[PDB]
Amino acid sequence: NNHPEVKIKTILSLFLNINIDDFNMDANLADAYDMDSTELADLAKEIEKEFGISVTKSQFSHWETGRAVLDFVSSSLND
Repeated sequence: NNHPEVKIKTILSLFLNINIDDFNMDANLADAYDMDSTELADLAKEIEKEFGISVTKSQFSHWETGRAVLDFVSSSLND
């Protein structure tokens, strides 16, 4: 539940096959890391598994950057 930035940075780095200290949390995922629709859906399934939360397609469509994923997950865990 705590240090959620480091966990999300780690998850996104592993998912996108990027070195952890090369990952930019404020970069557009589609532009910086060539994220497509299929991958974003797959990322959501990993987030669901790793944190034990639910994610609709409407919710994860707004995951434009790593920071959007972080802030969604943080508020989802507070609920």
